[PDB]
Amino acid sequence: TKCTLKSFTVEKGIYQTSNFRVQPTESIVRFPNITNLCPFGEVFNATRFASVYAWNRKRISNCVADYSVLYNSASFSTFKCYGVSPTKLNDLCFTNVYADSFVIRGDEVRQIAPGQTGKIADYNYKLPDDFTGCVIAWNSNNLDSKVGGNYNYLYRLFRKNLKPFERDISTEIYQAGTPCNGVEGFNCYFPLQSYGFQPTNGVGYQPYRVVVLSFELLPATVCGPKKSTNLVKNKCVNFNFNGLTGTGVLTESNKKFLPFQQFGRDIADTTDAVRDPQTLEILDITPCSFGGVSVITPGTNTSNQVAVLYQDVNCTEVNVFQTRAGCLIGAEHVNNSYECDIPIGAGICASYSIIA
Amino acid sequence: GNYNYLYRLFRKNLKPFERDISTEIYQAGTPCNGVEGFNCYFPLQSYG
Amino acid sequence: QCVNLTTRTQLPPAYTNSFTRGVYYPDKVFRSSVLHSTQDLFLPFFSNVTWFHAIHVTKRFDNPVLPFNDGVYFASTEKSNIIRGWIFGTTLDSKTQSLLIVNNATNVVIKVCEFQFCNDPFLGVYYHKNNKSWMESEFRVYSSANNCTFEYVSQPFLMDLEGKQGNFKNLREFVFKNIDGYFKIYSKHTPINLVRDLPQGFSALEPLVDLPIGINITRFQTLLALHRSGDSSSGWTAGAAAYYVGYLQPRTFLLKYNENGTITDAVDCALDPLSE
Ligand SMILES: *[C@@H]1O[C@H](CO)[C@@H](O[C@@H]2O[C@H](CO)[C@@H](O)[C@H](O)[C@H]2NC(C)=O)[C@H](O)[C@H]1NC(C)=O
Ligand SMILES: *[C@@H]1O[C@H](CO)[C@@H](O[C@@H]2O[C@H](CO)[C@@H](O)[C@H](O)[C@H]2NC(C)=O)[C@H](O)[C@H]1NC(C)=O
Ligand SMILES: *[C@@H]1O[C@H](CO)[C@@H](O)[C@H](O)[C@H]1NC(C)=O
Ligand SMILES: *[C@@H]1O[C@H](CO)[C@@H](O)[C@H](O)[C@H]1NC(C)=O
Ligand SMILES: *[C@@H]1O[C@H](CO)[C@@H](O)[C@H](O)[C@H]1NC(C)=O
Ligand SMILES: *[C@@H]1O[C@H](CO)[C@@H](O)[C@H](O)[C@H]1NC(C)=O
Ligand SMILES: *[C@@H]1O[C@H](CO)[C@@H](O)[C@H](O)[C@H]1NC(C)=O
Ligand SMILES: *[C@@H]1O[C@H](CO)[C@@H](O)[C@H](O)[C@H]1NC(C)=O
Ligand SMILES: *[C@@H]1O[C@H](CO)[C@@H](O)[C@H](O)[C@H]1NC(C)=O
Ligand SMILES: *[C@@H]1O[C@H](CO)[C@@H](O)[C@H](O)[C@H]1NC(C)=O
Ligand SMILES: *[C@@H]1O[C@H](CO)[C@@H](O)[C@H](O)[C@H]1NC(C)=O
Ligand SMILES: *[C@@H]1O[C@H](CO)[C@@H](O)[C@H](O)[C@H]1NC(C)=O
Repeated sequence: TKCTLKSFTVEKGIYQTSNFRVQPTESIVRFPNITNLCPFGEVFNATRFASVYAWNRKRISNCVADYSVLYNSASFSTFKCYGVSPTKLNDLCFTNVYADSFVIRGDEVRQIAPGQTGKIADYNYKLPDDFTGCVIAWNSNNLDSKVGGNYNYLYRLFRKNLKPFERDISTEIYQAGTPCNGVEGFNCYFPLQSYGFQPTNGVGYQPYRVVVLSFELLPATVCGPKKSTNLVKNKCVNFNFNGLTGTGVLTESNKKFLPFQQFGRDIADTTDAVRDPQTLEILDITPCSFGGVSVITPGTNTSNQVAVLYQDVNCTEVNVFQTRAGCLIGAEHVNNSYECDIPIGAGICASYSIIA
Repeated sequence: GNYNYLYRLFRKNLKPFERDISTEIYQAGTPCNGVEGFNCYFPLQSYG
Repeated sequence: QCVNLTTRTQLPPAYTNSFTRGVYYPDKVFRSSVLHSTQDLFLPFFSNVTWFHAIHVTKRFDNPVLPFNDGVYFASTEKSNIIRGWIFGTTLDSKTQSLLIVNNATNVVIKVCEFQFCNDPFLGVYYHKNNKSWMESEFRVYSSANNCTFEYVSQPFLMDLEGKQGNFKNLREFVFKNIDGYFKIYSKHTPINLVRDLPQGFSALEPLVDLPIGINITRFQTLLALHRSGDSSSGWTAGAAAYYVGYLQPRTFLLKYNENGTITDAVDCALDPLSE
């Protein structure tokens, strides 16, 4: 109170100096159940994949996509791209996901990248300069490689440039300049080529299953996992309910919310009750105890004794005397009645030890 | 290509006017225990 | 394949007076025993709404062109659930994505998808005479689709499909809005005991669904069902039904919420000086 009054001498009276408030602890976030999982399981690990020039297109929307499980599996050899990071991606939501899956060779992994040129990057599949998303490649020796020779995979090798994200199912014969009239012979070779993967082939020629995931933005449909936490009551808590952030203590609520209503607002447009999505439970939010602090002194010229009054605070959780004006500490309550000297309030006064 | 200039790429905040001369490996997730491989990459990259 | 239906007499469109209907919850906020003023797209009180009939008595098969300005209030007065579905779009000729909602005999289908929509799409229920069983038999809406983005099919169920005789006993109210790329469909059901009118009183239209579609909608149409037991375009019966279509405008409404939390009554801020 000396600092508050900007003086070293304090006259007898009551002064409001500070404001006691309960700090919030155990911040909690609650989100609805993660029960919308579109089948990501077999889009990456299926029975068989198509050729690189006949890559399949997979459309993903309205899903709850979690990429932490893909990253921490550690069973996938290739994981590297720019624009996005392995962490913090779960907190980013995108409108749509495009998936392109195929099988390439060991040396083909280097060619498939934005800004990189090559025969595959020019005749089979190319990426835009502003590409969003990236590619994941994993070894498939135990599945794609077959003893005796596998020729089910075919890639374009002769072509006259390709637009980004372009599919060319047609494999019309290529002319190098006397026209062959669509007949195999001179100046007209086979435009495609097989792979012929063998078990004896090393890391440079072993098969690799490749999936490219791209995100486009311009309403968002597929978001992150949105993990939740535990629920605790009877404490001043920072709560995050469905993105709504607030501070307060939860308690049992007798209000009956309608099925389509999540949170409730009373008069003056402030949150009063909220229904958590996990267990359809309605809880009343009330602010945790706070209030001003009043310093009662008989004057520095008289004595240095001090009484502390917490205004409208049930200070059972922090010479304690509780009245409807709050709670006073440091003064002995007496059953007598004298003329008021320091007006505390609500019919309660203090005077000089300090008595109330 | 000139590769004598380096910049930090991966790191865990940084205060204003703070110097970080240490280039210890950065773990983004089974820990590699300071060994180059999965779940960790070198934090320095060259402009070239 | 679809064939245009003939034998439909031309009669001028009918307009009917809507009395304190078309009121819905502005948001998902619970309020108890309080007066709240909110500005939103609403249907004005005591307005004029376009009324379409369906009765054998011609046969009064009403599937005309209807624009979609800012939102649609659709009331269906029925005794046998003749109305089937709704279609939303801009071009309606496979060059732009569209939206389709159909409640057939077993499921409920919502497709955000491109269709080669016919000029006269409809449903058809065949009423067998050898045995008593009303079942859907014909569905002439779309031809084919190459691209398609959103599909939703509800759990299978059973429906009556029989045409009862008497006065109307069911009223299905819907509100369709499209704002910020979100399509909101609000629905309510009400029993009635009238022959032809729009019921008075107050009814709060609770929310039903919120699709994140984000497509432009400036044109919508309805889909009914016809009974069968003539030619392909002459031997059909519409069945007794009616539906009212109204347009929503940005208005300020004052709503009273009771202790139950539901909407009790509402007044406008631009209808008459007393309400303002
Ligand atoms: C129903 O009538 C409409 C218009 O009267 C028919 O639409 C015509 O379709 C043909 C071929 O599909 C086009 O060449 C015409 O230009 C269309 N008419 C107009 C005005 O655009 C429609 O084919 C009819 N449905 C039938 C016969 O099943
Ligand atoms: C009502 O519509 C639904 C949705 O199309 C129909 O359910 C499909 O029926 C076809 C044909 O039997 C099946 O191939 C699909 O697998 C069904 N989809 C499901 C079950 O999600 C249903 O058959 C229609 N009902 C009637 C009476 O035509
Ligand atoms: C295949 O990929 C899916 C991705 O959803 C993953 O869950 C699964 O564990 C993988 N299986 C193998 C054998 O790698
Ligand atoms: C959410 O999941 C929990 C755990 O299974 C379950 O107890 C609860 O009923 C679920 N709530 C909803 C709304 O699905
Ligand atoms: C209070 O002030 C008076 C004069 O202002 C002085 O004589 C007296 O000593 C002071 N009290 C104390 C305890 O110092
Ligand atoms: C709040 O104050 C009242 C005084 O009437 C007291 O009985 C009660 O125990 C206090 N609350 C708590 C949690 O201590
Ligand atoms: C309480 O007040 C009564 C009546 O004034 C008095 O007789 C009693 O001694 C008082 N007790 C205490 C502990 O002050
Ligand atoms: C009917 O609707 C029209 C608009 O189409 C409106 O001008 C008119 O006031 C309404 N009422 C009557 C009685 O015509
Ligand atoms: C009985 O009614 C069904 C309609 O649900 C119809 O398909 C069937 O043909 C009828 N039985 C005979 C013998 O016609
Ligand atoms: C389908 O989407 C592709 C992708 O852009 C587009 O080129 C095509 O015009 C769309 N419509 C049809 C009928 O393929
Ligand atoms: C809707 O119309 C606006 C007009 O500015 C256009 O920019 C937008 O691409 C359209 N959206 C669709 C899905 O057609
Ligand atoms: C809620 O509605 C019921 C009737 O369903 C009524 O009895 C009750 O008084 C209303 N108000 C409440 C429960 O606060």
